[PDB]
Amino acid sequence: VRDNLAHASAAMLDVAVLPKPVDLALEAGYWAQLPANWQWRPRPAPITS
Amino acid sequence: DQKKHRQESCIKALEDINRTLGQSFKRYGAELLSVYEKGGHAFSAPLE
Amino acid sequence: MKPPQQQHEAFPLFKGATRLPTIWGVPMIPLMAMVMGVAVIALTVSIWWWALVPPLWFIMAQITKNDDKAFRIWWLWIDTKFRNRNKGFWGASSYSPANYRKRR
Repeated sequence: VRDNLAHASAAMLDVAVLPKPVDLALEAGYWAQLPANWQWRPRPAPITS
Repeated sequence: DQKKHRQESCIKALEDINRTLGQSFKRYGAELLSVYEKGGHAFSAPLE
Repeated sequence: MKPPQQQHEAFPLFKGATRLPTIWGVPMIPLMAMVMGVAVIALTVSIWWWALVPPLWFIMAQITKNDDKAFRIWWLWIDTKFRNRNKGFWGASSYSPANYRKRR
């Protein structure tokens, strides 16, 4: 799974979106996938629609 | 053991780099140089 | 392969992203936490201790400027993976699937 994570990081860096693996908020992120969970999102950053 | 850990980390990283360069040199006719055997002995291609 | 790429026609993305509401360059919620902490110290031990503000406030400004949302990650970790009691027994933090709400 770490090998796949490094592969996915390489893939994202190939398309110019610098990714950083989530380390402290692993559980918060994993509970941020279920829809209707804003209180658990690690990094909400506003963007154009 | 941690020397070994650094070992696989570096090998995997460089092997990904090699795959990416190979895929990026499709029109450049690139060829990664690697060990070839002559007469029951190991002859290095990069070392030459 | 090469799925659709860019040719400078890409939709602009402005760097107003995560430009959090900040006073002096520091977000409200963590700075209020520092204000509460320093006020506690001042009321507890001594009153000369509103000099504890500028050092940690400057370190927080340097932390926020580099990595705008460190404090949200900090609070999420503290709330979830720090509270979970049986971290040692399981070898990892785990939550029981069956809802044992202590009822019977």
